[PDB]
Amino acid sequence: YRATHRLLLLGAGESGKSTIVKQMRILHVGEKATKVQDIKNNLKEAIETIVAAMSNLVPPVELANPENQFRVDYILSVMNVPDFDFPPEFYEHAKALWEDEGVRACYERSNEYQLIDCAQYFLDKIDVIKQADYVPSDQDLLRCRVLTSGIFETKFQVDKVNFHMFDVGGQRDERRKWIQCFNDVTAIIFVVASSSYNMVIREDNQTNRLQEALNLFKSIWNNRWLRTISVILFLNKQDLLAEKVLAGKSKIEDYFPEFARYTTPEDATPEPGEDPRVTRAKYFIRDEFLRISTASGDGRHYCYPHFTCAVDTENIRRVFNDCRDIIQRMHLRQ
Amino acid sequence: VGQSIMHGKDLEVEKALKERMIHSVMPRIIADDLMAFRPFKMQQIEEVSILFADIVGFTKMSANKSAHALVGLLNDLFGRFDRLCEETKCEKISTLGDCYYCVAGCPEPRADHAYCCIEMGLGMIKAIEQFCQEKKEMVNMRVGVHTGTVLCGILGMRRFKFDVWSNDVNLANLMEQLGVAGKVHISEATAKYLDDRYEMEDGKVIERLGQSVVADQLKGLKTYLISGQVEADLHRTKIQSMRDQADWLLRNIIPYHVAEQLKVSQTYSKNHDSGGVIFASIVNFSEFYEENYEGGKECYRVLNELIGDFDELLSKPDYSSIEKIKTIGATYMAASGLNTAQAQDGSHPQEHLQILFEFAKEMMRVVDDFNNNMLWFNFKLRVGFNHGPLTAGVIGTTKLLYDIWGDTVNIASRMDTTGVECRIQVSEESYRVLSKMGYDFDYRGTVNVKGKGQMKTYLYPKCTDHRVIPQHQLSISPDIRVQVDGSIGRSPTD
Ligand SMILES: Nc1nc2c(ncn2[C@@H]2O[C@H](COP(=O)(O)OP(=O)(O)OP(O)(O)=S)[C@@H](O)[C@H]2O)c(=O)[nH]1
Ligand SMILES: [Mg+2]
Repeated sequence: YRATHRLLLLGAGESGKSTIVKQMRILHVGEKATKVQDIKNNLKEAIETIVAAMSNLVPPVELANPENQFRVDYILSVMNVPDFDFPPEFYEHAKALWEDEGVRACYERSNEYQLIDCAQYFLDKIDVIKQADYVPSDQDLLRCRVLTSGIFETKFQVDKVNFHMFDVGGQRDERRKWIQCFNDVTAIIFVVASSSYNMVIREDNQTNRLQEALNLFKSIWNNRWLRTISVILFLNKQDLLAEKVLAGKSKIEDYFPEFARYTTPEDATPEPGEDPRVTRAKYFIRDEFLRISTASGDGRHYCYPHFTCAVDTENIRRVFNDCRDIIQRMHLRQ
Repeated sequence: VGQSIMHGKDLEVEKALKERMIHSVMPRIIADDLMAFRPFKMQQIEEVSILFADIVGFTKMSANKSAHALVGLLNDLFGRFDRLCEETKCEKISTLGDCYYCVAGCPEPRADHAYCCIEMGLGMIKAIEQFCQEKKEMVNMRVGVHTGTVLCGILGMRRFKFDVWSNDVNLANLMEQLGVAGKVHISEATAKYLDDRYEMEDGKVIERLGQSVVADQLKGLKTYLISGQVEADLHRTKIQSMRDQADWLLRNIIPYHVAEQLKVSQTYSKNHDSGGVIFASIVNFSEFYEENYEGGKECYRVLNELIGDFDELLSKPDYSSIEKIKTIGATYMAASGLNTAQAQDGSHPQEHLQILFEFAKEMMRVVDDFNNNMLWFNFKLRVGFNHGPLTAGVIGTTKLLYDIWGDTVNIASRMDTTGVECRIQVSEESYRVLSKMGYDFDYRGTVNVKGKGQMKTYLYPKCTDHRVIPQHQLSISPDIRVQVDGSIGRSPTD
């Protein structure tokens, strides 16, 4: 117990904590039918959310092909039906809708509603998933989204060093449970969906997701029982941040006006071939939490920012390798 | 040389004193073990039978009796109960007002813990009959037993005592509340470890008590009723440390003036013509408490931080005249005016009430500060305030215990339970004394208080926004508490 490192994963909803747990299980560590079931549930949720939001957007998005209009209604018909059997008709209709240009245009405006992160990945894999002999790959398992309620513990070992990952729920109603893991915690890994700067949280549909994460990190950093606990900042969803930055449809400054005057720090270490815009956006997001950490960093604890992509196994492996020495150093400091 | 021998003898005496003081607040096992987050003593123990018992008819028995007589009768009854606990292999937790509760299988596991609890309850009924015979009283026992998992340990820093917290403890308290005087009210769980050795009948909770505000017929939970079957300096330093430990552990049980009065007599009893009582319950702790992770132990650690914060209020010089009596689950019990043995010059006769009211306000502030450190969850504190004559007494000879009794404590608990969250509900007379001292109150309405009918209650924080219209709460139906709170032993029965 004294030789094991207790790493508590914190952060707002859909930040990527469960995907970090999955990456730890992949690296250092009947059920397959359940995993396929949640994968298909994610597929159905994505398609129904997009179809419903087509008429709910301002302005509403019309279907590119009118002949697919009935295909929408079926998706609307079985939206609230639980324990769906997923017939081949549903798969065909979902594929036809996803190939429609109007549905894609509605998907490009997914920041105007609440859509899961694994939408495109599974809507482009419908054909493979729809098979009765569908075997979910490691990336398919990583992309699967399941809301986490409660405290989950995963014990793994790296280089004969024991780690105990405490995964919690990121929604507000779950945050009251977080204090149950604040005792004897070696490290806090705060996962942030860095690409969610243009999205609002599900709890109230008004608070910005990145602003919600910033407020949550301010609460965690200035917590009474976490005054001497260093927080390893996981700036997650870097790939989606890069796509959103290169797309240019949702500018960072349109939601965080201080980004316009921001300039890339000289200590930046971008990956080779990285676009300067992505580097600037990601380092602005990093400095947003660095400001909070330094506002009360009296030397009792420190913030370690890492640009992570949870669905990327190699990137998470490198990040955890870079974090292992930090974690053991803070355990010594404890 | 002779100083060393005297130091050794007095060190043996003080070691015995410290051992006795520890034994009064902890089980013998934990007492022997003794010899960011604050230190937290709690363990999850399964298969524990929790028993609660209420003295039915306590209000009439204690009527028209001096403090000495009432404390003597209570000491006799609780001594019989303690002998019974020793005989039945049960572990007494504490006594509150007219209530006595114990656990079997905690902290040492017992295969027949349910049998131990049932036997102890039946013996308690028998001993209460004997007490009525010898003391010419008319009182009974209402006993309730439930078997389940408990979280046993210590909460807070001041006046801490070994206790049990869980949903099963609350269910056992519910069993006691819904029971019948002279019978043991066992839960459905307890009957699973019991054979046909007892005369058992249906609990008939829905028939007897009528309405069930807890749930629809206890949420489909059955129940049963059982009616029966260099050297000098080193020695000086060591003895000084031992004496400091012994007196600090004695302060953990009884107030300082009680300690003075107990140096002459083996028993203590005082009748305070004017004393104030506050019960401050954390209403939504059940919302926070969840048994999914580590049986909720960590949750109670958070509670251990809140109660300890209240325990830091007593260390302030302003609240030196305030004595914490006990903590009951998520309820904090405090009193004032007991220490006022001498009328100090220049002090208001009711200054202790002002100090206790300020203590309740500071508890509200402490709760706000604690919520500032919680993540999207706010603990709500509900305080009940009353003042009047009461009887303070020490219960027990070997294992000491300080307690208070009277209609004042009952009315204070009533204002705690009938009050509103984040506000202090004070009694009518308490309003008459506080408002004369520059305090502003909102007339909440009338509350059904036993012995006074509809009595006016006043909520302290006068809400400038909106108005508190007279609620006029006339609910005289049995207030069934689904959790352990300050009403334990402060609600007299038939
Ligand atoms: N492209 C990409 N997707 C990611 C990344 N990290 C997480 N996701 C996806 O985002 C979704 C939400 O992540 P998730 O693991 O559920 O966050 P969470 O904090 O655990 O969610 P919650 O239960 O507390 S509300 C998942 O479907 C996951 O596949 C990432 O780095 N890149
Ligand atoms: Mg999660």
